[PDB]
Amino acid sequence: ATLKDQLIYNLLKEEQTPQNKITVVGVGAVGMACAISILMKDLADELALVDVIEDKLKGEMMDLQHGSLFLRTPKIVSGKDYNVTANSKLVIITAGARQQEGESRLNLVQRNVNIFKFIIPNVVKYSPNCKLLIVSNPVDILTYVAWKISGFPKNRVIGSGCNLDSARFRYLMGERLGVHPLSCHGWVLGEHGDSSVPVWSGMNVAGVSLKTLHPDLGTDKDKEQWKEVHKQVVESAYEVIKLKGYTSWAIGLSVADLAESIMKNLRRVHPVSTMIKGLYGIKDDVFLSVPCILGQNGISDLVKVTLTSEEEARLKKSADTLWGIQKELQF
Amino acid sequence: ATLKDQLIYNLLKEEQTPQNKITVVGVGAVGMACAISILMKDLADELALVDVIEDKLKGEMMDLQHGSLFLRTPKIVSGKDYNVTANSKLVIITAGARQQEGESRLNLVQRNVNIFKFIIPNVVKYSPNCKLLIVSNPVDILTYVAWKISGFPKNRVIGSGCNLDSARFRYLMGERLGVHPLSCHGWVLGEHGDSSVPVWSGMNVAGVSLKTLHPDLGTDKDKEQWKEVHKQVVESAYEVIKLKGYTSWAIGLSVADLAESIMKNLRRVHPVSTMIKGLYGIKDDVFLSVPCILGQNGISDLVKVTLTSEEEARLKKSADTLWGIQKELQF
Amino acid sequence: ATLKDQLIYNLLKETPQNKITVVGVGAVGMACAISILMKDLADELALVDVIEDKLKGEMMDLQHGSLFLRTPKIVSGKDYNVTANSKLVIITAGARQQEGESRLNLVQRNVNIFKFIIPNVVKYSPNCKLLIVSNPVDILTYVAWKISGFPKNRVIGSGCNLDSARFRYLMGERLGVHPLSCHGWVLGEHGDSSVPVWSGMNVAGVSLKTLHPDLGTDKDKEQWKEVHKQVVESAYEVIKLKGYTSWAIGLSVADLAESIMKNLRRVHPVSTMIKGLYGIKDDVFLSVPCILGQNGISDLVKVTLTSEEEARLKKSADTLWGIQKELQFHH
Amino acid sequence: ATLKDQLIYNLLTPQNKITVVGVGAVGMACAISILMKDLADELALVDVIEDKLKGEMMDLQHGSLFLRTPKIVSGKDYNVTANSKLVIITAGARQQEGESRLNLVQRNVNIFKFIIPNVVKYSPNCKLLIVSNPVDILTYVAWKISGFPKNRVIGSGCNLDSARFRYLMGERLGVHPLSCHGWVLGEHGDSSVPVWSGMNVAGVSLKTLHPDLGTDKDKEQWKEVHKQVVESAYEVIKLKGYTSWAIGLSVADLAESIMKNLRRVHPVSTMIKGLYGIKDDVFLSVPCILGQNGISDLVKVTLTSEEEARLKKSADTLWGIQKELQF
Ligand SMILES: NS(=O)(=O)c1ccc(Cc2c(-c3ccc(F)c(-c4ccc(Oc5[nH]nnc5C(=O)O)cc4)c3)nn(-c3nc(C(=O)O)cs3)c2CC2CC2)cc1F
Ligand SMILES: NS(=O)(=O)c1ccc(Cc2c(-c3ccc(F)c(-c4ccc(Oc5[nH]nnc5C(=O)O)cc4)c3)nn(-c3nc(C(=O)O)cs3)c2CC2CC2)cc1F
Ligand SMILES: NS(=O)(=O)c1ccc(Cc2c(-c3ccc(F)c(-c4ccc(Oc5[nH]nnc5C(=O)O)cc4)c3)nn(-c3nc(C(=O)O)cs3)c2CC2CC2)cc1F
Ligand SMILES: NS(=O)(=O)c1ccc(Cc2c(-c3ccc(F)c(-c4ccc(Oc5[nH]nnc5C(=O)O)cc4)c3)nn(-c3nc(C(=O)O)cs3)c2CC2CC2)cc1F
Ligand SMILES: NC(=O)C1=CN([C@@H]2O[C@H](COP(=O)(O)OP(=O)(O)OC[C@H]3O[C@@H](n4cnc5c(N)ncnc54)[C@H](O)[C@@H]3O)[C@@H](O)[C@H]2O)C=CC1
Ligand SMILES: NC(=O)C1=CN([C@@H]2O[C@H](COP(=O)(O)OP(=O)(O)OC[C@H]3O[C@@H](n4cnc5c(N)ncnc54)[C@H](O)[C@@H]3O)[C@@H](O)[C@H]2O)C=CC1
Ligand SMILES: NC(=O)C1=CN([C@@H]2O[C@H](COP(=O)(O)OP(=O)(O)OC[C@H]3O[C@@H](n4cnc5c(N)ncnc54)[C@H](O)[C@@H]3O)[C@@H](O)[C@H]2O)C=CC1
Ligand SMILES: NC(=O)C1=CN([C@@H]2O[C@H](COP(=O)(O)OP(=O)(O)OC[C@H]3O[C@@H](n4cnc5c(N)ncnc54)[C@H](O)[C@@H]3O)[C@@H](O)[C@H]2O)C=CC1
Repeated sequence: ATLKDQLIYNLLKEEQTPQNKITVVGVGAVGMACAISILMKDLADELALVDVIEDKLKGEMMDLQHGSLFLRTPKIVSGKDYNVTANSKLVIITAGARQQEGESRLNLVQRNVNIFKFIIPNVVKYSPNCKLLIVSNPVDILTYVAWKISGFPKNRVIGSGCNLDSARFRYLMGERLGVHPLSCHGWVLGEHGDSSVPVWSGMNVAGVSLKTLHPDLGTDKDKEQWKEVHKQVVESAYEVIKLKGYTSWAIGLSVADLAESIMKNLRRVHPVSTMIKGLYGIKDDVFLSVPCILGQNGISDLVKVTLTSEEEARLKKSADTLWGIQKELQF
Repeated sequence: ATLKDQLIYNLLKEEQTPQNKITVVGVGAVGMACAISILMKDLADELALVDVIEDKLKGEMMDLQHGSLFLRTPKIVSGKDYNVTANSKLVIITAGARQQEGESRLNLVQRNVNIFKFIIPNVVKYSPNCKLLIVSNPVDILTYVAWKISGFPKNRVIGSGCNLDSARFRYLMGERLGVHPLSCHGWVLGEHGDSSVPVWSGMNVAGVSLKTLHPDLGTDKDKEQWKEVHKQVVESAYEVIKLKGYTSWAIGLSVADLAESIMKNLRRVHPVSTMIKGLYGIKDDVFLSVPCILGQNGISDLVKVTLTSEEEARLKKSADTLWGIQKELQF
Repeated sequence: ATLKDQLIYNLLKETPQNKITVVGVGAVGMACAISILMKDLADELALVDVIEDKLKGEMMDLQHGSLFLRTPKIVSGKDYNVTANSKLVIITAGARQQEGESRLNLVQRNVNIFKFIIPNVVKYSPNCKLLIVSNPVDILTYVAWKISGFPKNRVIGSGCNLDSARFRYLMGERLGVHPLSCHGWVLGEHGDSSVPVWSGMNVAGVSLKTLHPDLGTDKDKEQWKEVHKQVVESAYEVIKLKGYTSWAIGLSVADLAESIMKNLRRVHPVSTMIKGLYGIKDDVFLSVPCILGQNGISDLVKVTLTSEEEARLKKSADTLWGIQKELQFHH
Repeated sequence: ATLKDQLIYNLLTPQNKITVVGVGAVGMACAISILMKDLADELALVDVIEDKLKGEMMDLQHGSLFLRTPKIVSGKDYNVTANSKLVIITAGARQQEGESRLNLVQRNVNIFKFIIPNVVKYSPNCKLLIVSNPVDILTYVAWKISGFPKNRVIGSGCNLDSARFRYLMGERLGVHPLSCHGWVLGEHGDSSVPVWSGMNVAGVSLKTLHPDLGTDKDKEQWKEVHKQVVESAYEVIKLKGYTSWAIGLSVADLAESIMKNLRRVHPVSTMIKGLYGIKDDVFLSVPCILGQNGISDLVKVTLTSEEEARLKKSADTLWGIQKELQF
């Protein structure tokens, strides 16, 4: 007989479903940073990669496979066909179009909508019960798009949203105070990037309100210019894009953090993009980052943060802008 | 007073030495994969990045820094100046030239020698007691080069060598047997890549010699073609390079594995590139992969593998070829 | 409304996906529990015992450490409804040896405990894997198989996984090498009658037996037999010194659990139904190297034994069948 | 030659050493938690009971295959503790029937009289992490006997009390304790102070949403959460005879911040003379920044008059006991 059969007596032919499967759709720098972070945190018994670029897809799958000795994730698979994604608990969408010279920003969005038109129904056919974690920008709009196309309930369609913006805020806060970001608390809500809202009232170390110690916190009067911390949350992202061409490491770690809460049913609170119609006087179908409880059914609950009238007004304006763009999209 | 001073009462000024510092020189795909793997395994209290490309360097450092909330490595620093590398326990060189159109292979090696001429003396000035882990290709030759330029004792100059080749071997072994690579034992020794030597006599699951069960193992008459496993160790590396343009994830994980043994003083046995003059009838100053015991002083010991005359001959030929190339290099 | 309802908007009313039960919260069960919690192998840990105060106190002590763990549900009770939907159920329950009590009486008392435990485990987790730790472990694994009616893939004894770990510790002390890099198998019975397979002892795939043919014989000037004597004697020594063993078995069980819960297909020396091998004709469980994954034991490795090694297993099988015939329970 | 020499050609101080003094249930829970978090390259155990000590060391050693801590040693001689970055004291006397509580304290002082100078001789630069009860008093005792600066003498303090608070908070809100923020300060156990003003999820003040929070009028009885912080500890002691797992995990958390220089903020017991109107040499839990030099910095928490009053009373009570102790 074969060497395998001389060495190994088989007890069962059984094939068996994967119990903790994650799919990443889009194997650019962002998708692969999600993949390595997820592999290094042991969140999956099976990792499936999907892309349209066959060579990049196969090469990334093989490079990870060659590291199997150093991992505890026993099955890594890839393909263009969504049958490789079957029975995923969680499917992370990092797929996007590359901006072309001589193209409007609405056209870039529409091109990402058309990608979602192909991706989302295929994901749903093979993993009807999965949670969808949307990373692709524009992330708040494309989370809406994935919800509409999927027909999933809102608990199972999640945008990565302000989880990274909040992590940057805490890094910068930590540098100012000489304290680890874990111990520096502070929330950025609403839109990912330029229009994000820093909730100054929630900024604390050891439950000590910085706003209470320093009432000028987050105003133009402020002698220490704490507003510059939130400006750097937006600008440092543009800075990394200008300096290396894209961001990967921080978003990959952020997504692995959301994946951890979902796969282990932790019910930790993260600022992610959820369907917010009914709150802060928003009457339209838009996704914005508020603090949500993440577990095995996706978003089970969200935290109603006490905002100032000004903070409430910024979210209403964001909802108006997002509904305006959403009405102009073709499904 | 300032918000910091209202919130935080300082007890002590002077900030001491880092106790578990790692430097990565070269922030390409390989250096950054080493960095993320090291960060995700908590092997360092301080990670220093060095490159010549200031924008890429700063951008990569900032991208990692933005992830600090998700890591347990409190200090991430970068610069062109080697003062940022001061007091490193371990310094990983992933710095290399990009092959030019029309450039000869000897010229590419000499250009990497000239990079080492700048890097190594600067590394030594700021971390005179560090272990050097050489990753840059050609890795066996450049480990020799780093030893000569550094003046370090041979215990503290290590090539990543066949640790990755051995991991690929075990991956492929595992696919054939339906067994995790951790439980599939097999050694690839000598040169990294094309001229690596599979030691068929050491291939085992649970201490059961595959060679003893199947004496044709690793010969041309073999009906199961086990030689194809070692062919794929070389060919799969070229395949990933063809498919994505380079390899990163597997080498990053391999280097983090060596770093773990060194930083934690594990005295695990790894196939790494060490100065092998005096063994297997090699009379020249060459570095080849044999199984070494790795700990806090680098290579303390090496394992004397019983080789066939053919296996011994392949290492002698590798030593001759490496000494031939080495005497043609200019310091 | 309530503080909860002012703070949190609920989206959905709330099954565990990765549940582990430990039956018996003695020193052994609790060492298994802390090891499992510290390796993040479960989303739910259930504890069962007959001593309600000890059980509740241990559950509460673990719960109070929740902040430092990533296992969001810890539950206990004497009622097996708390064990419902376990992937894996670890039996560490046992009677305390009395002065003057016969060996057969101790075994029968543990059989009577299994008479209550096993059918209750099966009712609430009909698809679980059973990991039997309670001594005598090879006999009680047989007992659990017969009472459960489970197929043999889903009934596993911890067996010689600990004996093999002790062997490698001792091997490592003699060679100055980490136990991870010291390979050596103890098979057959847990404890006194265990068989060291000298032929499989290797570092880096180098046979110690081939280098030193006296290895494991009485002629041996270095007395390597003393390594296997210490595998048995060091266990008795720890029992004499602290009254019991806990930490090593806890870590060993967490290692098996890791392979099962993550479907790793790593090879461990565990106790499996071995009728049909090495000329054994009776229904006995002995430790051979098994492939562990999500369906329990999928495959065995057929180790090449000497006639002497084969004879020791046959004698063990005869002794175990002799004791098994004298036990009272229904299948 | 020997098999070792046939197999291995030889070519050629611990960097991250932790000592645990006292190998009861508490010391060994600290040890397993530290081993399972990879915080040490060397673990040293010390006790006075030589057989228990040797047995515990051997049991851990037998698990080496499953660990990444390559050297585990024990002995009654403090030479095994040489060059420790961190030394955790879980050593203590067992309460005797009819023995007074001041006598139990003095007996623990006499144990520290032997332990602390030996620890200092072999690891003059170590951080001392004091766990033994009464923890705030015995931290003072270790500081006085050691002559160490206050940055390098740390009590485990309210790190565990704060973890219990967050567990209970989490059960009430259906949220992971990681995401439930709340601080217990001052004395470990009975006289601990819950800072209601800092209780938050996602930076949302529970006090602001529900101003009765932590008053007796409160219809939801949130004070019961802090009552359970104290009572649940007594409950575990009544049910299993002692606590081990939660304190072990808590100490591993402090050790992680110290060994990796994280500068995370923990409620640990530090020398508080000069702060919150305390005028005596006493150790109480306030939020401290922990790193490779021990406590580098304190967070100055804004307390209510009532919270401030509880700490000042604790300082008075602790100084009263401390002036009656014999060195
Ligand atoms: N709330 S929202 O969904 O609508 C939304 C709007 C805009 C952005 C900006 C944006 C884009 C992004 C890409 C593609 C796009 F097409 C758009 C976009 C921009 C503007 C749009 O609306 C219009 N602009 N001009 N005309 C229009 C219109 O359609 O009317 C639409 C899309 C943004 N990516 N991206 C990245 N972030 C990172 C990181 O590391 O944090 C790396 S990249 C960022 C954030 C930037 C770093 C700070 C992120 C968001 F989530
Ligand atoms: N023992 S050695 O140090 O001398 C040595 C020789 C050759 C190589 C081949 C090589 C090179 C490599 C790069 C740059 C170079 F300049 C050379 C090289 C080739 C030939 C050289 O010298 C000559 N020999 N005979 N004539 C000549 C000549 O000078 O023309 C010198 C350098 C190789 N990279 N590289 C990579 N590996 C990976 C991965 O994932 O495993 C990704 S890339 C590989 C391995 C191959 C993919 C499998 C790896 C080695 F380690
Ligand atoms: N293959 S087998 O199932 O039959 C079997 C037999 C004997 C033992 C011995 C044994 C027992 C043990 C307890 C209670 C028992 F009742 C028995 C037992 C053994 C054999 C019996 O056989 C008989 N029944 N009736 N007559 C006989 C007879 O002897 O002829 C009955 C009870 C063992 N515990 N135990 C522990 N190990 C550790 C540790 O850390 O390694 C901690 S404790 C050990 C191992 C010893 C330290 C090295 C472990 C085994 F797995
Ligand atoms: N801040 S302090 O240093 O002064 C101090 C005082 C009292 C205690 C109480 C205490 C003791 C403890 C043991 C021995 C003792 F001797 C004392 C003690 C009590 C009162 C004393 O003072 C007096 N005795 N008689 N009169 C007086 C006086 O007031 O003058 C002295 C010692 C407590 N252990 N212990 C444990 N905790 C746990 C756990 O998991 O949390 C497990 S055990 C606990 C905490 C309680 C379970 C919740 C913990 C502390 F930190
Ligand atoms: N949410 C956040 O905070 C952040 C989001 N991002 C977003 O992540 C996305 C990806 O960024 P990068 O990886 O750098 O981009 P990239 O362009 O490198 O990769 C996107 C990938 O999507 C693939 N793709 C396109 N159409 C596809 C289809 N139909 N099916 C499958 N795959 C398809 C492409 O082939 C490509 O590999 C972008 O939208 C980016 O803005 C980036 C950083 C942070
Ligand atoms: N030993 C092994 O098993 C493997 C080794 N490698 C080697 O790793 C090296 C890097 O690979 P990639 O990341 O793909 O290359 P890359 O070309 O993307 O990056 C190398 C980096 O070195 C930098 N550099 C050049 N001169 C420098 C100097 N004087 N000081 C500091 N930095 C300097 C460059 O700026 C560049 O960022 C290559 O030599 C490659 O062959 C890669 C695969 C496996
Ligand atoms: N397989 C191995 O390598 C090893 C096995 N062991 C075995 O582990 C077992 C436990 O060891 P220790 O924890 O030291 O024992 P222990 O006597 O301290 O605790 C055993 C626990 O079983 C509980 N128990 C008894 N009847 C029960 C029932 N009907 N349902 C549920 N729980 C029940 C007891 O109440 C007790 O809490 C022993 O049989 C021992 O021989 C221990 C060492 C190594
Ligand atoms: N700070 C906190 O939050 C908590 C503190 N603890 C404290 O932990 C301590 C230990 O608790 P257990 O392990 O249950 O106690 P235990 O009495 O079982 O163990 C204490 C050990 O100290 C040893 N010891 C006594 N004198 C010694 C000396 N001169 N040198 C070295 N070792 C010596 C004893 O031999 C014994 O093994 C107690 O003080 C307890 O109150 C307990 C839980 C929580």
